[PDB]
Order: sequence, then C-alpha cells, then structure tokens
Amino acid sequence: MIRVRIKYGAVYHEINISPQASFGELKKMLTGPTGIHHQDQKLMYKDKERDSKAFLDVSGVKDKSKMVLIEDPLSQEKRFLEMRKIAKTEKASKAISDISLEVDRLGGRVSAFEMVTKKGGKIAEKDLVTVIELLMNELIKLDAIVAEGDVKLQRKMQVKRVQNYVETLDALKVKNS
Amino acid sequence: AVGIDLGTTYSCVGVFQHGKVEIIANDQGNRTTPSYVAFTDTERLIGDAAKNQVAMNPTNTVFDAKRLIGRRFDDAVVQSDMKHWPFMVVNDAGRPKVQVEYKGETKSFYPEEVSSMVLTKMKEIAEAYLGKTVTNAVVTVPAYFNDSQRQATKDAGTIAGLNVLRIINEPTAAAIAYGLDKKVGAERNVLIFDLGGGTFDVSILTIEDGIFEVKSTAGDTHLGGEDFDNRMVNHFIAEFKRKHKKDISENKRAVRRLRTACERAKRTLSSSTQASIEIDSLYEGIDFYTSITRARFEELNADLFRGTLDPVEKALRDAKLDKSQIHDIVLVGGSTRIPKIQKLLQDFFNGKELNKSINPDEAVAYGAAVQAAILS
Repeated sequence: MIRVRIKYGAVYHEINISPQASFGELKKMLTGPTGIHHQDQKLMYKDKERDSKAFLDVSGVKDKSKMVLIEDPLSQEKRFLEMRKIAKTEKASKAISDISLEVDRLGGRVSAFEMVTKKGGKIAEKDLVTVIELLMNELIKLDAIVAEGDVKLQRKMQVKRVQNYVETLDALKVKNS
Repeated sequence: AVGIDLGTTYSCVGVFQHGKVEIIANDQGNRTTPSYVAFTDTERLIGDAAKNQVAMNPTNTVFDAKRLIGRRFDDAVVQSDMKHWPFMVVNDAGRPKVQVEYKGETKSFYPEEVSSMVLTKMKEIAEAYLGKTVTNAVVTVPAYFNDSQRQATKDAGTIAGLNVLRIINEPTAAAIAYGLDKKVGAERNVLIFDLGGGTFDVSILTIEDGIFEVKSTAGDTHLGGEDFDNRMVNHFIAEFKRKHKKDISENKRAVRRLRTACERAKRTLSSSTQASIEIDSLYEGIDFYTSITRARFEELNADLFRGTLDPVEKALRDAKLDKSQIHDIVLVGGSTRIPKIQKLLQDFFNGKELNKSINPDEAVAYGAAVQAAILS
C-alpha cells in the first residue's frame, strides 16, 4: 500500500491505497471524504488528467505522490463523448477484421489456384477474373473505412494482403494466355 | 395505388397512405433503386444486385434504357451513346434493342421491356411493404417526352402488371409534391431545376386553378454529378503527378479507387467545407493521403456550375418570361445538394427562397404518389 495526497480546494486528503489500483478505485475511495461521486471526479497528476482506466504504478504514482481533484458537474457529457470515440474506433477495427476474414477465404482460393497449376492442372481464365474482382470489392470496402493509428495500420495491412493476392492472380492469367 | 419515378439511373416508389405519402425502402433499406437489369448464365438480376456485380459482368448489365425509349436506331444521339455503353444495341427494323448473353444464348430486349423489369421491381418493393399486391400506378417521364415515348413507358407499366392510371411529367410531379397547385388564386409560373441522374432538366410550368401546362423545357441530357466527380478525379491525377512524378491514369484499378473516393468526398463537401482522402498503396505502393476544400471543388467545376444557368435563361426566354415572373422555384435531383449550385440559382433569382425541403431524390415519386391517390 501507498499514501497518495489529493488536494481539493485548500484541503488535502490522504488516501492509503495499493499501487496496483486504477485511478477509478482511487476516485471511489475519494467519494467518502470529499462527497464527490467518482464519475464526477477529474483527477490531475503531474499536470495531466488521469483516465480512470489507467493504473497508479504504471503511471509513475509513488508513495507521497501529489494530485489535484476537480469536480466536473458536466462529466456525463464527457463520458458520452469518450464512449462515442471508443465505439467508433471499435466499429472501424471490427469492419476491417470482417474484411480480413473475407480476404482469408479469397486468398484460400488463390492459393488453391496456385497449387492446382503447380500440380499440372489448369484454371479457367474466368475463375481467375472473378476472384480478382471479388478481391477488388474487398479493397473498395477497405478504402471506405476512416481510420487512424493502429486501426489504420490494420487497414493498410489488409490492403497489402489484397494487392499481393491480385498480383498473383495477374501472374497466373499471364501464364495461361 | 403507387407513384413511381422511373429514373434514368435510379427509380423510386411512393405510396399515399393515411393521408400522407410514404417513400418505400427496398430490401437493402434503400429508398431508391438502381434502374439496372443484369443477365447472367444462371439468372436475371434487377436493382442493387444488378448494379453491384457490374464490374463483374459489364457487357451483360443493362442500364440507361430510358435514353433509348422511343428512339430510332438511326438517331445521332443513340449511335453516339452506343460507343460509351458496354452492352450492345442492335437494330430491329429501325428500332433499338439492347443485346446481351443470357443463360448462354444471345437475347435482345426493347428499351421498354427493360423498363418493365425495373417497374416490376419497384412494384414488388411496394407490395413487399404493404403485404398486399399492387395493381394501379402513376408513372412519371420527362416533360419533353413525345406521345411515342409516353406510350412506350405506359406499355412498360402494363407488361409489369400495372394499370397506369396516368403518365405525368416529372417537373409537374415535383410541383405537386410541394403543393404549388394548391397555392390558390392567380396563375403561377414555376421553374423546376432538376439536376440529377446523369441529366439536367429545367422546366417551366404555369399552374392555373390547379391545371398544369408546360411552357418550356431546356437543359443538358449528358450533364450530371459524374461530370463533377471527373473534374475532381483529374485534379487528383494531376496532384499525384506533381507529387510523385507518376501518371496513374492508365491503371484502371487505381482510377476506380480514386474515382470512388472522389464520389465520397463530393458528398462530404455538400455538408462540410473540407474532405479528407486516403487511399493506401494507390500506385506502385504509394499511399495517397490528401484532402480538398469545398472552395477548391467549386473552382474545379466553376464553368460547369455557372453553365447550369444557361438552360435556365433559355427556358425563361422560350416561355416569354423574365426571371421576375417566376412565382415558384423547385430544386430536384441529387446534385442540387451542392451548396454552390443552390447559391448560383438563388442569386440568379435575386435572393428568392427555393423550394428544396423535400429530399431531392424523392420529390418526384412523392408527387407521383399524391397524384396516384387522387386518381384512385
């Protein structure tokens, strides 16, 4: 356990808490001596607002660390705004995952096309064409997804998967004409 | 009874129930349905399913049938249009027919037969919604259609199992949607500015005690939103060349992607002042992360936009009317959502407020449906 000293107005409250706790638990422990509901607490540590989800020890918090508490009567507005971003980031990421699974399946057909050829067989130009366009459709779906950070990295890697499978299909088509 | 906007690229169906019009969404939840019929070796698709597999099966996916209805194979415009459509058009004793491969065989269809298929679908969309069969309809056509074109459109309805109560003009349908005929008193001059579905039509009507008369039509049969997308596409092709010394214009896959992204950006610019464009690995592994302001979009289209006032002027003159004698201005068609279009038109009418609150893709079917209810 550790001693964290939270200033609220001119009053300082000392809270004994385990360094593995989240900032959310710290807020909950503060409701008692301050009267402020945890959802309404803005906690400042080293001039930085701390997300309830973040953990004390990871965050640098040590014994005798100093924080500031500020009440926010408009917290709900802020919670819904944050949930909205979280929900949007998730939707885009899941949209790319779904496409990724469709790309797996189309790639399954490209690989089977390669094997067939290697093994002396022949694949109809029409079937190669179809899979190329099915792949282009997945590419177009990918371009429709607004993304940044890790989700954009995800989008770009699926685009690269698609472009590789198509390059292969193109090579097959040339080989057979 | 239902009203159907049988449009050149999309169609829309409405039904007047409980003292109100409802515009009916199809199976995918869309309130408009592509006027597309596609033929495969196994089946025949209509609507969204047809438009969706177009890149897949381009020479057997028919669209733009409305541009052939009532025409002669000989018509310069037909022979000219044929060089652009991927499907075939053949001559049947002077009459045009689209020609495709269906279940292995070569088949040909009159423009109206293709339209009857679109109508059947619009019918079925409504029936699906009502849980009851639909027998009677009003179907719309452009004001400049002749009796031959009107009749063919009617026959299309008939083949689709519809009793066509009446064929009415699209601009008239739109004026009806806005209740202009119920603005009682002295005759009213109405200008309908319809920019959408790959065509641009300006119509002037006079309404007198609820009787409609077409005073003049003007416009451009080959101006629509694709022209605006093209200016954006070419702009960005240029940008890529100024940034990477590469010309993507020959790579069809890259152009398709940029075109599609440009279509999205255009719509975004109708409600925002800037749009962001991102295409990963567009060309030779080169990402394209850029953007465009509404202002730059307007500039690229400055001539096209301004030029929409030319048919407005021609239509006025031919009606023997000065701008100042127009009592009602109506905006219809998807492309009238472009702010710069709306501004150019209002300004040209010295500030007068435009009728535009009704979804521009729907106003026509809305008017058609009102009329259908009156006629039934």
